[PDB]
Amino acid sequence: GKTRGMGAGRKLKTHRRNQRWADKAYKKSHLGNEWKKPFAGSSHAKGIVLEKIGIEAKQPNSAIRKCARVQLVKNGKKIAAFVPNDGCLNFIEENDEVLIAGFGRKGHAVGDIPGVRFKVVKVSGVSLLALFKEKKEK
Amino acid sequence: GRRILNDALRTMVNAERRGKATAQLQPISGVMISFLNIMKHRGYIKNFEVFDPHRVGKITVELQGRIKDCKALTYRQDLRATEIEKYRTRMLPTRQWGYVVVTTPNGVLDHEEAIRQNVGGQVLGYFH
Amino acid sequence: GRMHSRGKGISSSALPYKRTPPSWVKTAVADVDELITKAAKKGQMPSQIGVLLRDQHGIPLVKSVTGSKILRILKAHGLAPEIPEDLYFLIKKAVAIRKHLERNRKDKDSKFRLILVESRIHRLARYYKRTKKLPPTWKYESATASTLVA
RNA sequence: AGAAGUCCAUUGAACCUUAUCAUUUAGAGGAAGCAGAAGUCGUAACAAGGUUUCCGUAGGUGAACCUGCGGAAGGAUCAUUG
RNA sequence: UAGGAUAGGGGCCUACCAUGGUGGUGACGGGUGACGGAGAAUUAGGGUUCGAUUCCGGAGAGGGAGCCUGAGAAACGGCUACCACAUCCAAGGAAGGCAGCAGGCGCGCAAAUUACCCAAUCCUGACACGGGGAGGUAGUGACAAUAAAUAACAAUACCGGGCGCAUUAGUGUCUGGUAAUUGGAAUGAGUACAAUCUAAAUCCCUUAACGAGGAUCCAUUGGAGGGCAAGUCUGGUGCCAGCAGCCGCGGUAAUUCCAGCUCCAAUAGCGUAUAUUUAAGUUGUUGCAGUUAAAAAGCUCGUAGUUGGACCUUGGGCCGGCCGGCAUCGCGCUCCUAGCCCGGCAUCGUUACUUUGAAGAAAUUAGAGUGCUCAAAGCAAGCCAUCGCUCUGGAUACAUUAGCAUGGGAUAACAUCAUAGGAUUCCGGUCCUAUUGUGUUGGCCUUCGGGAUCGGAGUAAUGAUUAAUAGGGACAGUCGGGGGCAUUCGUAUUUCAUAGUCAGAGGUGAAAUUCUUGGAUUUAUGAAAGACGAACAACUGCGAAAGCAUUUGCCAAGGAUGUUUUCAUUAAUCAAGAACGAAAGUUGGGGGCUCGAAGACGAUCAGAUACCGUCCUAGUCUCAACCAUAAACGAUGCCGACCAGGGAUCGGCGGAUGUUGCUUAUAGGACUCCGCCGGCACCUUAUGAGAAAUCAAAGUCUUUGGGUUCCGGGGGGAGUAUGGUCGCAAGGCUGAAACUUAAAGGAAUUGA
Ligand SMILES: [Mg+2]
Ligand SMILES: [Mg+2]
Ligand SMILES: [Mg+2]
Ligand SMILES: [Mg+2]
Ligand SMILES: [Mg+2]
Ligand SMILES: [Mg+2]
Ligand SMILES: [Mg+2]
Ligand SMILES: [Mg+2]
Ligand SMILES: [Mg+2]
Ligand SMILES: [Mg+2]
Ligand SMILES: [Mg+2]
Ligand SMILES: [Mg+2]
Ligand SMILES: [Mg+2]
Ligand SMILES: [Mg+2]
Ligand SMILES: [Mg+2]
Ligand SMILES: [Mg+2]
Ligand SMILES: [Mg+2]
Ligand SMILES: [Mg+2]
Ligand SMILES: [Mg+2]
Ligand SMILES: [Mg+2]
Ligand SMILES: [Mg+2]
Ligand SMILES: [Mg+2]
Ligand SMILES: [Mg+2]
Ligand SMILES: [Mg+2]
Ligand SMILES: [Mg+2]
Ligand SMILES: [Mg+2]
Ligand SMILES: [Mg+2]
Ligand SMILES: [Mg+2]
Ligand SMILES: [Mg+2]
Ligand SMILES: [Mg+2]
Ligand SMILES: [Mg+2]
Ligand SMILES: [Mg+2]
Ligand SMILES: [Mg+2]
Ligand SMILES: [Mg+2]
Ligand SMILES: [Mg+2]
Ligand SMILES: [Mg+2]
Ligand SMILES: [Mg+2]
Ligand SMILES: [Mg+2]
Ligand SMILES: [Mg+2]
Ligand SMILES: [Mg+2]
Ligand SMILES: [Mg+2]
Ligand SMILES: [Mg+2]
Ligand SMILES: [Mg+2]
Ligand SMILES: [Mg+2]
Repeated sequence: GKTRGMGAGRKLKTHRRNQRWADKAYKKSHLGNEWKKPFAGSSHAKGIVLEKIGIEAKQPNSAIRKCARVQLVKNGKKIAAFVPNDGCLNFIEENDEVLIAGFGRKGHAVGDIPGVRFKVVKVSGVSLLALFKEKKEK
Repeated sequence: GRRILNDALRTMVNAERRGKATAQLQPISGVMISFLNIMKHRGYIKNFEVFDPHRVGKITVELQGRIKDCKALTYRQDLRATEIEKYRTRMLPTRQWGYVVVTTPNGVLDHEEAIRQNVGGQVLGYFH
Repeated sequence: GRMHSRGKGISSSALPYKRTPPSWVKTAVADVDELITKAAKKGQMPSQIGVLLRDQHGIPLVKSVTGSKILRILKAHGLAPEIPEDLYFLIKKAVAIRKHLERNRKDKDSKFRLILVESRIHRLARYYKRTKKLPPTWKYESATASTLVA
């Protein structure tokens, strides 16, 4: 059972200190490996498109998910970013600047796309939203 | 392995919950008697007797059938006249009835007499 | 329960309500004092002395007859042992066990029991140093322990 | 009164040699784990799963696995006075 | 210790000397994408996270270092030197420091004008006057925050429901409306004379004149399967393209994609990414769990740590209207306060706790007052005859911990009356200081005061709580397959011997390998060897667990019972540390019956590196030394209390008449009945608990708090990598991360 002594404050406080490391969220935020990730603790990052690849969807689905492999400017890492909309892959060209964000779920893959946790949100300084909705052109 | 005023109060809850009319507390002390006086003066038990064969002691209590739960706060916290309110919200069923027992340099007494006499102390238990 | 087992027996003595000596006990405090000192000088510790006075001379308890515990009687007359009684007997048992152990080195049950008895000796010696019934320098040698007793 | 220069001290940047730490970076070769997909070989487990299953240890084999020793029931027996 | 230096204390530094100082209450080291605080976000309460930034404190001016001037600097809008970088050159030389304001490059997801002014607030100089990129003003500015447009009203109308006839109608009620229907009234968005604003301008507030028919003065962002509010509408596409936080949608009839219409939510705003709080009682002090879902160490000992039984008056009264002031059987006062002989006095145990007070920066928070037109704000303002000015305000509170002071003395700590070295109304003695009798100064000392030593008469109620259904120790008769050493025995198995017999024996579902007329298997007597200890033998015993079963002897140990013996709190649980720890395994001797990993064969089979059969090596046994693990299981740590009924059973004890193939009679042993302690368990039952299975402890839990140790936080990766440590080795202990994944899992139900 729990220690209950009046003079037990050290035991309780040190015990909580030790046991908090068993919690995945605490350990994820207090261990430092987020600075080793592609974005290095950033919401967005700019990159240069290296190639367009295209990835299959997992078993219950069947489709080709069209993604662009990007190189991050700040650190030179290489990632794959989904291009969200119908026909927006044709806006992407080779060696153009692109603004990438997370997919949601904070670094964990979304939906049926295997091993992709990044999404393309801007190309050539112009939104994919404005290009898909014809508000602006590049 | 003993720290009395827990065995006494828990023996009383068990006996009252079975509907017994007499309960017997083997090890007694002045603290237990002082607590039982508050119980009686607020009306939750009938009269009780000390049986001294010689030793620590022994008492028998007469149960009136109106007590619902009486327990101890072991790890007796330090309790000033301003945080009485928050203990009684954490520990009593309502603002209308129930008592927290505090030991104070002015004796053992319930929290309401403590408010009137403006003294804090250390919490011993509660009953309601 | 027991300090060094799982036994939970409650067998022990129960003194009566009545503090005063019984009606039929006619012996005077000085004669009982004399019996206690006589048995003590013969080498009997307070437990054996109490057993004697219970059994032969019809003394239920000395503290009821004379008003003073038998150890206090032995102390006032300068006859209490130097090593308290329970520690004396623990030391003697530890010596007996160790003597048995050098003759049976693969008897691991007695090795376990020797550890238990030395543990009890150390705990009682801690008590005795704390309460000034032993020198604050008394310490227990496995080697030179038979010289002290028997 | 007194400048240049100079002598010994003192604070001491900076550079060098070895050692050492700490952090990032290459590698012949090896060996893992994962995910995926209509490949191959068997049938290990779930029924007494067709040799009850499993735990520790030790050896052996394409693979699952097999065997010896001791243990458990989470067993397929809460049961012999019949 | 003595110096030197400094404005000054100080190993600050020098000489000499001593050997210390910090550390499981975490030193030293490492990380910090770490300046500290006031504070910020979220907050039922408790908490969690943040704090570069305008206030306070510190630090730096490319990196170090050294300085001059000066009251003040180790200054950088000062100097000197070096390192890094870099500029002008007439090639000898010269000058550098934007983490000031604006601006530029670079870095980036990420941040404004190379503007005006000292007019406000203040600083500064010789100074009322100069100066101020401090500071203000304007500009850019959907960072956040406040208020608040995009329409109101009328009758018409195809109509649409209640309410008037409610019959049978029909329309008329608040108008609910597709109505680009008809009709005027209203207004500020915009524009702009003017005044006002301002340092000069500008914006706002006033304002002349303009300025509204609904196509415009035109509202967006996200959605419409579920969660979650809103379409089983219409085209397209056909597991494609695509959507989808999650579950999922899409494979020719898509409520989910691409679009239209329509509807939904918020609305001048809304979506997305990342971080963080809430949800999260999924970090649990309040407040979670650990039989089976993740999770009690194999077991016991043990130091620190945490926890700790009962006991020593404020009890019996007066007193005035919750408390003062007394009195009972209240250890004293010279000195401070000191009533008209009189309360309420100070040092001859400390703390925690609690009460009250002081001293605590502002801003922020809470909060009193006040109509900036409301609000976010701000600290103002309100009245006068809104006439030679009146009344003013600019509160108050919170502030954990530490420090200061005050009352209380229950609760709990730590220190402590058995060596009386105790207190004590009094007596002088070893000895010194010296006052008012020295109007002066003092100066050894007579009654006198004080330490303090001090031999004794003094008085007194003369001074040690009890003996825990806490613990230890002693004693008594016992009990046990508890341990160790020696010793006794048993049949069986294998081998051999001796004798008899002749064809098979073995093994299997069936066979084969194997043995066999040098007689196998069988029978009989005996010997040797090594292992094992059947039956009795159990919902039985003993042990800390692992474990322990032939006899007898010896050695020490142990629980329970009994007790009018003893000590007196000595105790519970436990980091460090330590003993023991099945089997297998390792090294070396001994042994070597049986069985038997490996191996060799025989079968079976599609194969059979297996199951089955035969022969067997290590091993199994023993000694010395290692190893330290098991489903080491009751998958349930230990100590304590309470809580239900019953019958058995083992140990001990007590009480019963009634019988023994017992016993000079009895007692006792065997049996029967009753009771009390202590064990191993079992049966029935909820008034209980639980997800249930189940459990009389897994109960006494949202009505949550007896004490303590270990340990869990979705599934994997993984008991893996790495470092340390132990081991001869096998391995043991300690023990991650990347990555991956939407379930894995427990109990029970219905089916198959
Ligand atoms: Mg989590
Ligand atoms: Mg007990
Ligand atoms: Mg113990
Ligand atoms: Mg297959
Ligand atoms: Mg197949
Ligand atoms: Mg198998
Ligand atoms: Mg199978
Ligand atoms: Mg099988
Ligand atoms: Mg099975
Ligand atoms: Mg094999
Ligand atoms: Mg000095
Ligand atoms: Mg920093
Ligand atoms: Mg920074
Ligand atoms: Mg500052
Ligand atoms: Mg400076
Ligand atoms: Mg710079
Ligand atoms: Mg400088
Ligand atoms: Mg500058
Ligand atoms: Mg600048
Ligand atoms: Mg829309
Ligand atoms: Mg949509
Ligand atoms: Mg929805
Ligand atoms: Mg709905
Ligand atoms: Mg989304
Ligand atoms: Mg799914
Ligand atoms: Mg949807
Ligand atoms: Mg749609
Ligand atoms: Mg949980
Ligand atoms: Mg399991
Ligand atoms: Mg489990
Ligand atoms: Mg301890
Ligand atoms: Mg006792
Ligand atoms: Mg023959
Ligand atoms: Mg038996
Ligand atoms: Mg036998
Ligand atoms: Mg084989
Ligand atoms: Mg284990
Ligand atoms: Mg376990
Ligand atoms: Mg266990
Ligand atoms: Mg019996
Ligand atoms: Mg019993
Ligand atoms: Mg979790
Ligand atoms: Mg986990
Ligand atoms: Mg199941």
